[PDB]
Amino acid sequence: EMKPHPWFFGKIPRAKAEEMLSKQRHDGAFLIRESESAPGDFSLSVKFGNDVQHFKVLRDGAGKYFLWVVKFNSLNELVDYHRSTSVSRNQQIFLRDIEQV
Ligand SMILES: [Cl-]
Repeated sequence: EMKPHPWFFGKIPRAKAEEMLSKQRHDGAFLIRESESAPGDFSLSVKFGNDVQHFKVLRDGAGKYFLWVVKFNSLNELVDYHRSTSVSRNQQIFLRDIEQV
Protein backbone atom coordinates (compact mmCIF):
# COMPACT_ATOMS: atom_id res chain seq x y z
CA GLU A 1 0.00 0.00 0.00
CA MET A 2 1.48 3.24 -1.33
CA LYS A 3 3.59 5.57 0.86
CA PRO A 4 5.54 8.60 -0.25
CA HIS A 5 9.35 8.11 -0.34
CA PRO A 6 11.16 9.19 2.79
CA TRP A 7 14.12 10.53 0.75
CA PHE A 8 12.61 13.28 -1.38
CA PHE A 9 13.27 16.67 0.17
CA GLY A 10 12.57 19.03 -2.75
CA LYS A 11 14.39 22.32 -2.77
CA ILE A 12 16.40 22.19 0.46
CA PRO A 13 19.76 24.05 0.37
CA ARG A 14 22.97 22.05 0.02
CA ALA A 15 23.95 23.29 3.49
CA LYS A 16 20.64 22.29 5.03
CA ALA A 17 21.04 18.73 3.62
CA GLU A 18 24.44 18.65 5.34
CA GLU A 19 22.87 19.90 8.56
CA MET A 20 20.17 17.25 8.57
CA LEU A 21 22.43 14.39 7.46
CA SER A 22 25.06 15.14 10.05
CA LYS A 23 22.56 14.08 12.75
CA GLN A 24 21.95 10.70 11.14
CA ARG A 25 23.91 7.85 12.77
CA HIS A 26 24.31 5.39 9.90
CA ASP A 27 26.56 5.75 6.84
CA GLY A 28 24.56 5.80 3.62
CA ALA A 29 21.64 7.78 5.13
CA PHE A 30 20.68 10.07 2.21
CA LEU A 31 18.26 12.40 0.49
CA ILE A 32 17.53 13.60 -3.04
CA ARG A 33 17.16 17.38 -3.38
CA GLU A 34 16.56 19.83 -6.22
CA SER A 35 19.84 21.76 -6.76
CA GLU A 36 19.70 25.46 -6.19
CA SER A 37 22.99 26.01 -8.05
CA ALA A 38 21.74 24.11 -11.13
CA PRO A 39 17.94 24.61 -11.24
CA GLY A 40 16.25 21.72 -13.01
CA ASP A 41 18.89 19.19 -11.78
CA PHE A 42 18.82 16.95 -8.79
CA SER A 43 21.55 16.20 -6.33
CA LEU A 44 22.02 13.27 -3.96
CA SER A 45 23.42 13.97 -0.49
CA VAL A 46 24.80 11.07 1.62
CA LYS A 47 26.12 10.67 5.19
CA PHE A 48 29.60 9.20 5.44
CA GLY A 49 31.40 9.36 8.80
CA ASN A 50 31.66 13.02 9.83
CA ASP A 51 31.30 14.17 6.24
CA VAL A 52 28.35 14.45 3.92
CA GLN A 53 29.12 13.67 0.31
CA HIS A 54 27.18 15.14 -2.64
CA PHE A 55 26.65 13.61 -6.12
CA LYS A 56 25.22 15.22 -9.25
CA VAL A 57 22.24 13.35 -10.72
CA LEU A 58 23.33 13.32 -14.35
CA ARG A 59 21.10 12.95 -17.42
CA ASP A 60 21.68 11.27 -20.77
CA GLY A 61 20.20 12.61 -24.03
CA ALA A 62 16.98 10.63 -23.58
CA GLY A 63 16.44 12.00 -20.03
CA LYS A 64 17.62 8.88 -18.08
CA TYR A 65 19.31 9.42 -14.70
CA PHE A 66 22.72 8.28 -13.52
CA LEU A 67 25.60 8.85 -11.09
CA TRP A 68 28.46 7.10 -12.83
CA VAL A 69 27.70 4.54 -15.52
CA VAL A 70 24.47 2.56 -15.02
CA LYS A 71 21.37 4.72 -15.88
CA PHE A 72 17.69 4.47 -15.06
CA ASN A 73 14.26 5.59 -16.26
CA SER A 74 13.57 7.22 -12.82
CA LEU A 75 15.21 8.76 -9.80
CA ASN A 76 13.33 6.03 -7.84
CA GLU A 77 15.22 3.28 -9.76
CA LEU A 78 18.57 5.06 -9.45
CA VAL A 79 18.05 5.33 -5.65
CA ASP A 80 17.14 1.69 -5.34
CA TYR A 81 20.01 0.49 -7.51
CA HIS A 82 22.39 2.31 -5.21
CA ARG A 83 21.04 0.64 -2.05
CA SER A 84 23.18 -2.35 -3.06
CA THR A 85 25.83 -0.88 -5.40
CA SER A 86 28.10 1.78 -3.81
CA VAL A 87 27.51 5.45 -4.67
CA SER A 88 31.20 6.14 -4.12
CA ARG A 89 34.36 5.18 -6.00
CA ASN A 90 36.37 5.76 -2.78
CA GLN A 91 34.35 3.89 -0.13
CA GLN A 92 31.61 1.32 0.05
CA ILE A 93 28.61 3.50 0.77
CA PHE A 94 25.13 2.02 0.18
CA LEU A 95 21.99 4.13 0.32
CA ARG A 96 19.73 3.53 3.30
CA ASP A 97 16.65 5.41 4.40
CA ILE A 98 16.94 8.21 6.95
CA GLU A 99 15.82 7.33 10.51
CA GLN A 100 12.92 9.86 10.69
CA VAL A 101 11.73 12.17 13.56
CL1 LIG B 1 29.50 -2.06 -4.92
